[PDB]
Amino acid sequence: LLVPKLTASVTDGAVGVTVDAPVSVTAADGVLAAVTMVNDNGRPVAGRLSPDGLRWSTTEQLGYNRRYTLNATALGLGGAATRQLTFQTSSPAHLTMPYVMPGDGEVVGVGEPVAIRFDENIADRGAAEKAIKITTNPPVEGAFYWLNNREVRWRPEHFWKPGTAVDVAVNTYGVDLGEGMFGEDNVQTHFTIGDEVIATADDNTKILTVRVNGEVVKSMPTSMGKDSTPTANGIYIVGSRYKHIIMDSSTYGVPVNSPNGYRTDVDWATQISYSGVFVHSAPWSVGAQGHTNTSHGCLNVSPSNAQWFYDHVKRGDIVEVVNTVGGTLPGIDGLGDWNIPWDQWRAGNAK
Ligand SMILES: CC(C)OC(=O)CSC1=C(C(=O)O)N2C(=O)[C@H]([C@@H](C)O)[C@H]2[C@H]1C
Ligand SMILES: N[C@@H](CCC(=O)O)C(=O)O
Repeated sequence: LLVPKLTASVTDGAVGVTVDAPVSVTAADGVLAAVTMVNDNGRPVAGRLSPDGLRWSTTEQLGYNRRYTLNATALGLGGAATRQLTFQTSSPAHLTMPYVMPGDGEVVGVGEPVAIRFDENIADRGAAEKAIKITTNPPVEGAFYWLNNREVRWRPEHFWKPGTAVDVAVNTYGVDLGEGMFGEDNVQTHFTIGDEVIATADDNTKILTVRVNGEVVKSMPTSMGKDSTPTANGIYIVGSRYKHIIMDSSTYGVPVNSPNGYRTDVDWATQISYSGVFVHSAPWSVGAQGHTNTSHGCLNVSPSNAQWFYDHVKRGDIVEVVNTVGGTLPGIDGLGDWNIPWDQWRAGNAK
């Protein structure tokens, strides 16, 4: 008759044990009679034994900077075996928390990237990417691209198909993200792609045309950026919307008392770039809308058309600007992701 055998998922005396996974113990030639795991202060860790008695596993989050002692006994027809193991878990120098957009359960437009923003600079971008699990249904190829040292984006080659489910699991707890920085916790969000809404602003006509699943539903006269402060061409992702907002140029790097500075209260404002471009109500320029460009870059429309835009456009819908005297919106603006060529985006920038 054989003596039972105990096998744990950790080794006695180990250090740097990662807490991204549970601790387990298994028995062979016998069953587990008792397993306890305690903190250095003596507090027991929650765990559960399988019904057949062969496997025990922790069932609660294990802590950073802990010394745990595991005690296990197995019993079989051939006798008994007992082991005691002590190990230390990872000791981070820093913790970073991820924040994910869009919100859980949200319905968003066909331009919405997955966005994961860490509250600290990430030294090992590849480790962060490998810790993020994206599920799509219907499945579609996509790729990660970093906008700065803290925020990574994931998107497909082309705009999302309406009706797609997107699941984002940021599994960074216990993961070394470089230079001793570990994830503060896990985060999990899910969103769904709604109707295709693409609004095109053509400087040749000074009309902003809104198309919903390919059909024109609204044609709004607009006044875009004057020649000295023009609106950049390119693809813009719709962000936040405001019934009213004080637009402060200092938010976008321009002092208010400077030649192109401003501080202006506007109604019905939909943000389309981090650089400060909005679609918004402009009662002062209704005469120029559809005729001449007068703004600092914003898409001026009538009060009723700005309210319509606020009511009918959602986060992740698309505004495309064409034929202006500006350049192209930067790919790393924050809402300019689609201006990066797919070959470049797909290659990534983790290194
Ligand atoms: C994931 C992408 C697609 O969008 C979002 O994270 C939404 S956060 C929000 C927007 C916005 O209109 O989207 N921002 C600004 O302007 C702020 C910039 C200047 O820091 C941020 C903040 C107020
Ligand atoms: N708004 C600018 C300065 C504007 C001003 O000239 O008063 C800033 O504080 O960055």
